[PDB]
Parts: sequence; C-alpha cells; structure tokens
Amino acid sequence: SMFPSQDPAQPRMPPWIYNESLVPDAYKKILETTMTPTGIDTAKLYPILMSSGLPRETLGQIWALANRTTPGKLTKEELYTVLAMIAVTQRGVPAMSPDALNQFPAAPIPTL
Repeated sequence: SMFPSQDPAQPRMPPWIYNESLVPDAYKKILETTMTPTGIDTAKLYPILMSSGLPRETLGQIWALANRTTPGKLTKEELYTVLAMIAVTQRGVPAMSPDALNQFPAAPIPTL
C-alpha cells in the first residue's frame, strides 16, 4: 500500500486515514447512526456504541484521539480514525498507540 520514504514534509500516517479517494460505508452508516446533515455528532454515538458493549469512556476518548486535534471538529479523515478505533475496540483490541494502527494493513469497520 504505502512504503517509507524520507520526505521532510509528507506525513507517514496510516494510508486509509487520509485516503480521500473514497468514503467508507462505515461513515455513511454513521450518518444514519449518529451523524447529522450538519456533520459529526458524538451525542448519539455514546448510547449506541455503549449499547454495542463499548465504554462511554473509551468512546469519548476515541472521538478525541483524532491525530492531534482533540478540540477540533472531526473531519471525514478524522472520522476514519474514530471508526477504525471503534472497530478494533469491539474486536477486543484497545487503542494504545498510533503504532497499533500501523499494524493494521487495512482498517476494520465498526459493527452496529
């Protein structure tokens, strides 16, 4: 997918996060799920995911761990960061570091 090259400007983050070429079904799903016509809405994300068996603690953290824009409005790519960490959490894999996202060739879709 992506190999490492010493470019002193290019980010070396997970390929699937910044792939703006296609938007995931998980995202359009999330529109139906918790999102609004006005964009991201964690408000519904809490009860649904906590009902999915996920912690309202981790759920809030997951919204907030958007690269390094915690108080920032989640953009589509940042919403890939949330989707994937939710997916891995459901799979019993906690979010420990960006290195762990690096270990996934492909990002899972959250089951809801």
